[PDB]
Amino acid sequence: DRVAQLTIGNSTITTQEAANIIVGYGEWPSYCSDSDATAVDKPTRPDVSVNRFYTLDTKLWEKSSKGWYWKFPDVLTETGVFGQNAQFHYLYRSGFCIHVQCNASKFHQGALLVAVLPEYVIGTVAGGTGTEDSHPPYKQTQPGADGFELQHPYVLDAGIPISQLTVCPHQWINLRTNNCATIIVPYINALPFDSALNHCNFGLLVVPISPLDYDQGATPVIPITITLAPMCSEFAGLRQAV
Amino acid sequence: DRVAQLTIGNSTITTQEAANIIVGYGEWPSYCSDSDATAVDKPTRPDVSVNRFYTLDTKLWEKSSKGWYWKFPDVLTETGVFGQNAQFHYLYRSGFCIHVQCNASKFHQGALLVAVLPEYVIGTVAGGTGTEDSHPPYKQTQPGADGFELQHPYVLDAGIPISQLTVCPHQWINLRTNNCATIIVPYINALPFDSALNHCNFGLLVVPISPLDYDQGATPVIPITITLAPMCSEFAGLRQAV
Amino acid sequence: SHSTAETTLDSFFSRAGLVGEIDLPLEGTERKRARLTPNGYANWDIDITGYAQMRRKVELFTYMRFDAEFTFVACTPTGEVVPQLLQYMFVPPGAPKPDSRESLAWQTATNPSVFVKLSDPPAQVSVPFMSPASAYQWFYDGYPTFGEHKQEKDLEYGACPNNMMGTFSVRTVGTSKSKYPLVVRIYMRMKHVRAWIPRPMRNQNYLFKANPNYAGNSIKPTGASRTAITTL
Amino acid sequence: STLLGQLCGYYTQWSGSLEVTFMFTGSFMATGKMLIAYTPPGGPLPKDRATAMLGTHVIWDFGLQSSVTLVIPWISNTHYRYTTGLVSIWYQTNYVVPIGAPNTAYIIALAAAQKNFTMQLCKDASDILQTGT
Repeated sequence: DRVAQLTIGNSTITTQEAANIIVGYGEWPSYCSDSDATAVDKPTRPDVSVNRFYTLDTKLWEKSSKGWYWKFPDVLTETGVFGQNAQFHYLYRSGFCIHVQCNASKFHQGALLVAVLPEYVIGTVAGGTGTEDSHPPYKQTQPGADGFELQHPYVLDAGIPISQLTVCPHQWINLRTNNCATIIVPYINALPFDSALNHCNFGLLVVPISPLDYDQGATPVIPITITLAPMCSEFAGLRQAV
Repeated sequence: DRVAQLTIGNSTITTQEAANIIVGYGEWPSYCSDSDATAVDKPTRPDVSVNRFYTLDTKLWEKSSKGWYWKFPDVLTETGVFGQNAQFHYLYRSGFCIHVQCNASKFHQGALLVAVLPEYVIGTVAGGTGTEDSHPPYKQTQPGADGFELQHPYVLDAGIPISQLTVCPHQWINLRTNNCATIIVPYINALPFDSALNHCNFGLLVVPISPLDYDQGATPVIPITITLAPMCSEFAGLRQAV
Repeated sequence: SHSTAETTLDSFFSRAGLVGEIDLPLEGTERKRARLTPNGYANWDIDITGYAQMRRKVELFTYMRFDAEFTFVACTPTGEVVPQLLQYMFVPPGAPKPDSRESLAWQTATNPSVFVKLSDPPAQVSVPFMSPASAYQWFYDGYPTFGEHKQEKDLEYGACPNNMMGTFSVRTVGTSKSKYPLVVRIYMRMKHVRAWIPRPMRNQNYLFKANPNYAGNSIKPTGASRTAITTL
Repeated sequence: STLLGQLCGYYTQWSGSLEVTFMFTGSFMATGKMLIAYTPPGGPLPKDRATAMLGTHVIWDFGLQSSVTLVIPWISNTHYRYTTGLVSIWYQTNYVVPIGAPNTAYIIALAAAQKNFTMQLCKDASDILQTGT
């Protein structure tokens, strides 16, 4: 009966679920009272047009799914008006409301770990048994709004144990208990501003830890819908032509 | 989300269900301010050590199950510290919180009558057509913690009609409506104290009155879990050797 | 509606029922003699189930407490009254009963005795609540002897002796046998009734006095219908 | 596998209480009871469910999703440079499902230390780091 609307795009949502909303590192996104000069040409703080409800193409969860990840702000870097701002500016800064939702029956099974890992550097295989340093292409490091699938979920495709991914801001999606998860992300960098197209401040991981299951006859693929909204987006830079 | 903890042992429980708690004969278990001499060596009132959450082995309810019964305090007579106290004492007195619970789906079917009958004397067959007084063995009169199955539920194995068993403290477990039942039993005897191993103050009956049913493919056996906790247990006697 | 007094425990239980009937004939060409097995004197244990419907009635409850009024109607088997002096002796639970007409039990003062004639109206006495326990008990789920558990080589299960009420010893006064064939009928009335734990009413025929045993031919209270859908 | 375990690897002594949360990821229609038991050091693994019940235990029903967090009272390294606790999981009841629900479901275990937990003697142990070429 509840319809949450912010902007031009509207979304129907159940919240706040099993564990309420997760605010990353106990810190809400803020504008920047501090940075940096501060000069006359200083940040351009838009909303609510740019800072709206963006809903990515739905992903299909399968018995054999290994997991997906998205890079921020790379996902929206080509999407609508935010994509426009991020491209034709020099400096960028923002927070994010990330909302992940499943649609499944009470006869479906499984558990997703939804997490946010700042500076998510990818490492690919150097040969199954060997040492060849090849580094991931753009299609894998910055997979755009369509995201990318994990090759080795156990090591998060970076030699790092997924069993400890919960040190990062996270929320569980257990189809038995809840169908949705919400994570709030503040701007995290060693600089107040950075490049939107060259630096991905964090990655969003969605990994099945307990595999999807069902008896045969039920819908064999479960949709994972992702809605995300930038919160205190700030664009310095100025003019640009790509 | 509710976990009831009492002792060293913890139990997860839905309560209170359809018809509240049945306090047998409208009377809570009480200590013994009144009997006997009273002498200095008289009662030893332990708590909460002995008086804890004891959970018996689960029974499997089947389409063809006739029913089960347990004798008190014979059930706990060899179980843990209560068993120890009951055996190496001369006089005994106690009350009980009896909790019976089912785990079943919304596609399962059936109704259990859970009742408490003081001085539940068993009668066995004297031959299908004939007059031979054989009296039930210990395995049948005092069946221990594993309980015993009824041979002729209609007459409660004692020539007495189950259709009238509701004169005793009772609660229905109708899988459609409720999955659990709780009955509170005060100490009931013509004496304030008696032998724990030699006299069974009451029996606990659990009988399917409406048979278990399901379409084929669903779990064919429904678990009946029994948790019982002595409440105002009192042990006179003193020392003894088995 | 006005009064509900006929459904009180006293209305339900209290009236004098024919409990037992002691038979004392002369000597001769007869059999048996007897009865109740008197070489010349009968010992009658107090059994409230002497009256037939009484067992099922009281077994509606688990515990009971009451007084008892006993009345003794004596005559010849034709119902004639004759000039004979009788002795009714009450033998309290703990006490030894007579084993002959010449037993010292008959003159033991702590056995209250009644000396009445047949011409006299029937004798009448009250027996108090005799149990060492707080109440009588028609059901005892256990073994009274507090012995050695695992050794029940005696099918004793279900009996409780705390219910012993005493014994009545019937006798004609004298050293010589009576000139008349006699019958003594004992009537009992429960007086100050209290009952405690209600239970289902006996559903099957009784087989034995001391236990709820039933036969394998289990039968229903009544099943007159040919189907649930008809009524004739 | 836990961060806690990996952080202990950089130290010599530790002491405190532990929490282990068990999360049931089965179908919504699935139901049943598990018996989770903790056995203190020195004690042997309980021979059966019945004797496990006689000790510290939680009976976990699936009317409660994951809200079973077992608390381990105390851990210590007074010696290390049957002498550990023991946490057992038993079927109280069988696993029950209707038609159409998967007959197998998985449990995820999460663990951490409480705020009374402390570590003492710093000590570097390792796996590797790349050689010079």
